[PDB]
Amino acid sequence: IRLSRSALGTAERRDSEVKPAKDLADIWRVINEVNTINLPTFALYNVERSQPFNRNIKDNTGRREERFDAYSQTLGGAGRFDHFVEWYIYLHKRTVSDISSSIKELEQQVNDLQRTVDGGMVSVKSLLEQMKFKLSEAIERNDAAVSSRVLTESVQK
Amino acid sequence: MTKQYERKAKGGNLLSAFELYQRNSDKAPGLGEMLVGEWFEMCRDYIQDGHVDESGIFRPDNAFYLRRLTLKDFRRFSLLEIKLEEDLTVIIGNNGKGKTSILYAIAKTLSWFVANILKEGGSGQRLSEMTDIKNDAEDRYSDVSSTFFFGKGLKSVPIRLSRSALGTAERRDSEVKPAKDLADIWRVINEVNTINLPTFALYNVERSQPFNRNIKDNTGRREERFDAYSQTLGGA
Amino acid sequence: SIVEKAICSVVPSISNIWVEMITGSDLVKVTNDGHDVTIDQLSDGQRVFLSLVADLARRMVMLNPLLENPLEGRGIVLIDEIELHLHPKWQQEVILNLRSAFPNIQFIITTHSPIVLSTIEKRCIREFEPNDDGDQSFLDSPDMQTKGSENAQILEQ
Amino acid sequence: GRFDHFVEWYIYLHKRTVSDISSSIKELEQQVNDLQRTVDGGMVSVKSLLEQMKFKLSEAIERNDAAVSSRVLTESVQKSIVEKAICSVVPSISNIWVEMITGSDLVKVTNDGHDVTIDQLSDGQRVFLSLVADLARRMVMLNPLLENPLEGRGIVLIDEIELHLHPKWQQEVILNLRSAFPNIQFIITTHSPIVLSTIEKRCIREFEPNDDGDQSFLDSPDMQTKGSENAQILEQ
Amino acid sequence: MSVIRGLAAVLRQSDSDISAFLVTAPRKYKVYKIPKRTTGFRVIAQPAKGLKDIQRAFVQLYSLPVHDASMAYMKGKGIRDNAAAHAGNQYLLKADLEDFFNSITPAIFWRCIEMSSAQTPQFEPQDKLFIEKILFWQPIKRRKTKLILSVGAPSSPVISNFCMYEFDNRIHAACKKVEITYTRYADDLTFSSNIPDVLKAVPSTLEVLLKDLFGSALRLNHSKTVFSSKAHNRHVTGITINNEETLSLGRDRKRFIKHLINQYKYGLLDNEDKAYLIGLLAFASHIEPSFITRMNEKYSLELMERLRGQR
RNA sequence: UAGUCGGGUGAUUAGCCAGACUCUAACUUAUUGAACGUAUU
Ligand SMILES: Nc1ncnc2c1ncn2[C@@H]1O[C@H](COP(=O)(O)OP(=O)(O)O)[C@@H](O)[C@H]1O
Repeated sequence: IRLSRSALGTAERRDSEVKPAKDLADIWRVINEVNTINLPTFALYNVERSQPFNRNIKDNTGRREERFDAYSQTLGGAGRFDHFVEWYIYLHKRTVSDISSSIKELEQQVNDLQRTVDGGMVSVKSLLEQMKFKLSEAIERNDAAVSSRVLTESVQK
Repeated sequence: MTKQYERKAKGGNLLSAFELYQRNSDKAPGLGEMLVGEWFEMCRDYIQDGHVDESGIFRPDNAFYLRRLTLKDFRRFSLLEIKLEEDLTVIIGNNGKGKTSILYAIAKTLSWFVANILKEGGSGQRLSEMTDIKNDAEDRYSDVSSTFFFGKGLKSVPIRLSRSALGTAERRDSEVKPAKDLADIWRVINEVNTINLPTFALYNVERSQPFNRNIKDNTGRREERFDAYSQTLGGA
Repeated sequence: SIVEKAICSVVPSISNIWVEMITGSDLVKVTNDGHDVTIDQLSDGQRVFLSLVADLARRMVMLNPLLENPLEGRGIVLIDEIELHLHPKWQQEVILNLRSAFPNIQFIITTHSPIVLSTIEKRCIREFEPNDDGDQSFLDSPDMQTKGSENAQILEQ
Repeated sequence: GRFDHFVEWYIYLHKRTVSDISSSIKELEQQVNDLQRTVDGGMVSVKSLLEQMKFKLSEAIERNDAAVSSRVLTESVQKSIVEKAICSVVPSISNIWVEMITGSDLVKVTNDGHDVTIDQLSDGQRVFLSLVADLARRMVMLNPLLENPLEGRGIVLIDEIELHLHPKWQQEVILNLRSAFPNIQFIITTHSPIVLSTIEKRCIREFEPNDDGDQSFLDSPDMQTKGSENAQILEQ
Repeated sequence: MSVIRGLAAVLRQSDSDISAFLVTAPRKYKVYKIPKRTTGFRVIAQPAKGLKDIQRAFVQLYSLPVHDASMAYMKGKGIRDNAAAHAGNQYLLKADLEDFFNSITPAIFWRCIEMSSAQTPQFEPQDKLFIEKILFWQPIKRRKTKLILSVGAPSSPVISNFCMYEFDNRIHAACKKVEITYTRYADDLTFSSNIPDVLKAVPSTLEVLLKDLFGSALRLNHSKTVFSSKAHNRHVTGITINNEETLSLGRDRKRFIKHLINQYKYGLLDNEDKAYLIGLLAFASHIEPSFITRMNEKYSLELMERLRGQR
């Protein structure tokens, strides 16, 4: 892989040659898409690593959980320690709670609201428009946790 | 072929002379010295020739200016043609007639010249696919055709900017190759031997902004020559 | 020297421009109507026009190193609403000053003013028909000779 | 002026006019009636985590009495007042409304019989539109107790009132502003005699050509500018 | 067997051989680049020898109608006739079509076949696929639907002339009423008239007629629409029209030829340039016979005779 | 006035001389293929 640049006004350019790197990364990405595989970890730690810790953490829940968040600002020179704190607290919340019950109460609201479906209004979809397939998407997301795939929160922690 | 290019170049054509110079230079050093050749001298003389007129002003032998501008389905124009003057052209009208649109189209056309002067095969600005195409339209695409004059050796440099509207299966392409060729001539000749480069500037309503020297603006060493093409067609 | 001469010749109110280093922030000073004033206390109309002229002169000087007068180089300059923030007294001479300073530049200019048109030949004007919806083609020059004409007559015709 | 704030406020008005509160409070009451009867027997688990919407019902009861206790105008009435202020002052604009194009709500206007959006507006029309729209929004929001909120007290300062305006529009920029906002004290500066031709001589303060700041009072011109020739105002 | 039977009777080959050949026929093309005269390259698709013979036989077998306003690719007509059609006039409106040859598809060909106002040879529905395979070139291997005419082929010129027969007829009929003469060298719509301010409305008529006939497939090149008069240069498909309303090669080309003959006079002209000069002189004799007489007077008759040679 | 046309001179694509024109307004292009001219034939 070659990273090239040329000055302004030169008669001929110097371009990059990143095609083999793109080919290898395409192999990695496609293989991972079809079947989960282990991915390399690229990180850079500069002298900006030494920065103060600002106590509280911004609760931007919804993105520290995805697998590809490990590549977020991975080569910025300073490790995302706030991201680590959010992820660690998220793992603790899923370990101490939300796992002893597991899928026990989440599917119960469907049966409970079946009463409103039958003996309430003629047809109810507005009240039950999300969780019906939200349970299915949670199941197909945690299938990695329950199989030889993405680890459970307790073992990760 | 070499014979036809020599016949055209000795007649005053600049493109043929540059083609001969390139084919000599990229060949063995027996005929290619990158300069001190008949064709390179022809090209640099064509670019650099001039004379001081009776009033004391240097007048180049081969003037550079825009001849025609065609706007097809561009903003409010279904099909418009203009006959830009060699020295000064004034566009007048009421509000919302398209004068700013005409200037915007001309600036977009000149952006390709600027980009290919700065950077080989560089990409200039393109027409917006959200606002530039006429709202009514019939084909949901817009064209901006321009013709430039660079002396008797290059009487026409046709460049067309085209864009298709959002959600259109057929996309229209732009014909910007002659502008790239002319800017390649300028850039190559300049790097081999310093020449005078054209100035392309746009001063739109985005000027008159308050304050001056807002930030230190770490942007590329204002001292160097090719900093004169940086944000030259931005409007301010 | 070339840039200073261009700035002083084109802009009517400015008589001189220089840089002071004492009071050791670098600052640029001009002379408006005989008063030495800094660059930030300019008005809108003398600062905008000066900005245009100075930028154009800088680019002409930097792009034309082999010319005795770099401002005599070739190029295309687009100006929108040239009479911006200009008093009618300034509008009577802006076109002439610009054409004198940069004689080889192709100026393409839009304006809403009869005062500026009074200094421009009829052949150089491209007008829009008042009752036009965009179907008109191949714009035309006016009939009445605007150069040297009365401002009221230009407004009328 | 905050024209983006005006656009957000206008889209809010459109949404609350096309949705209204009488078509949401009754639905909330119906849902509460259904759920309370459903949870009457027991198993209040279907309401413990559904209590959020029941409390949001009382929340919506709040911030709604303020719309009845402060005597604020109806959102549709405010929209109509702002629209008629915009259309009657800006010459090119005929009507203005909001559409749900590709989901997002965007504001469209009518220029010379065509239905371009705000981003397609020319700089001359867009600036005047932004000025009048911001002023109308501020007057409507600050004057809830008037039948016409535009007839309220205030002081508005405009610099270069004729900015980006064609001479045809300058003949009617003062009269339209005075008619739309009768009770505002307008303090303006101008560079055009066409605007001065529509202004009383008593309302003009002039700086002498030979003035370095040593003067002590701003006098009115000797000639009556209202109804005078453009050449006469230019000369005297 | 219709088309294949006639092709077999012409080529003296079996039906099976031709039918097997006409399977990848839209694909049997050799594409190459030729140098442009100023700069760049032009891409041309030329079919193989067997497909070339098949196309020639198909062209000679079936005679598609062509209009008199067309001047390209017919016997006895060419550049001189196209230029002399507008020789005596005062104003011209040279115009061009956008990507003329590659914009013609089998859909256009079959649309033009059915609605042609003149006599059209009868093609059975069974052999339409063979017609498409014979006449049309298929760029892009994966896309079997994209079939276009290739500029440069034994069959492309006649198909292109036929596909514009209705356009030529209607344009000529419209132009004769307004005292405008119209010719087309297969990409160069030339309109000329002695009436002022009459050519302004021609481009709009061309656009509406093209939309009516070919829809969006064929479009005018708006950047190639040129208005000219006796105040400016006037040339039609390479022949300059003088202010004396006569055909000419142009002053610059005449001076170039004079310089070449002068170089030959002192023996400073090599064999390649000598052959080029002989070809240019033959072309000049075709276009400007008086130029040959002028050169005979200026450079003596014996020098010219030795330059052109003897039989 | 430009710009254009091009008859002549010119070791000749340049320079010059004479003449003429002016719809708001040429920008000379592409092969081996097609037709045209020319040469072998
Ligand atoms: N895509 C478009 N389709 C149709 N009309 C448009 C489009 N974009 C802009 N317009 C209209 O065309 C005009 C553009 O204004 P502009 O070019 O800035 O003119 P000016 O400088 O003369 O005021 C306005 O009237 C605007 O409403």
